[PDB]
Amino acid sequence: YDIQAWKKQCEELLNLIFQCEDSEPFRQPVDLLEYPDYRDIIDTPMDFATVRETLEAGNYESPMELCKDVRLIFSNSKAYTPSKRSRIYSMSLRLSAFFEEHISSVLSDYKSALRFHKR
Ligand SMILES: O=C(NC1CC1)c1ccc2c(c1)OCO2
Repeated sequence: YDIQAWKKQCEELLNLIFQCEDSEPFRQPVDLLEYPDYRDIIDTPMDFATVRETLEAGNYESPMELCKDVRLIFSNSKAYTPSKRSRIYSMSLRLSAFFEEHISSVLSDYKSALRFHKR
């Protein structure tokens, strides 16, 4: 029932994501010189360095907020892809599956701890 445990759990998950070769296109903000029309399609850019920095600054209150930003990385890749078979989008799908598999217990434990706190 530790209400704070999610933070280190998220730091360790981000470390795993950075070791995954599938995270390469998402480790830093999308380069507008490489993808000139990016901001014509994507309203809110997001990347894993920004997520890690927000967490380390103490600017996430819960793992649900971190999860929303990580999911935005994947939805941006889906919205920008010219094809469902594209390399970067295909990497986003595998990384998404890996993230979802690992974040599930973080979310469940945090929500359970918070319900216990408010019992
Ligand atoms: O989201 C994309 N790029 C940013 C992560 C760096 C992205 C997705 C699919 C593509 C693509 C780019 O180029 C050809 O197919």
